[PDB]
Amino acid sequence: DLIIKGISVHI
Amino acid sequence: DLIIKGISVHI
Amino acid sequence: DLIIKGISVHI
Amino acid sequence: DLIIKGISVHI
Amino acid sequence: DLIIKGISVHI
Amino acid sequence: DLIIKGISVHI
Amino acid sequence: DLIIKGISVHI
Amino acid sequence: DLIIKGISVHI
Amino acid sequence: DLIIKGISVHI
Amino acid sequence: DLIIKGISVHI
Repeated sequence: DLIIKGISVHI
Repeated sequence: DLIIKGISVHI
Repeated sequence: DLIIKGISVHI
Repeated sequence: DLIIKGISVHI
Repeated sequence: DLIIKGISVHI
Repeated sequence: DLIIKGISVHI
Repeated sequence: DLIIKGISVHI
Repeated sequence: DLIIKGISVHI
Repeated sequence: DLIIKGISVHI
Repeated sequence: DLIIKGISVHI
């Protein structure tokens, strides 16, 4: 099972 | 099972 | 099962 | 099982 | 089982 | 489940 | 589960 | 589970 | 579980 | 479990 989770945040 | 989750946020 | 979820937000 | 989790945040 | 977790934060 | 919440306020 | 919450305030 | 919370405030 | 919390405040 | 908490304050 491939599970990927990615996030990028600029303030 | 492929599960991908991705998010990009600029403020 | 392929499950993809993607979001991009600019404010 | 591949599980990846990645995050990048700039303030 | 591959489990990766990575984070980068700049303030 | 992707849940995003973002707000920007200038006074 | 991805949960993101972000806020920017200028007075 | 990815949970991110970020805030920037200028007065 | 990735949990990130970040804050920047200028007065 | 990755838990990060960061804060920067200028007065």
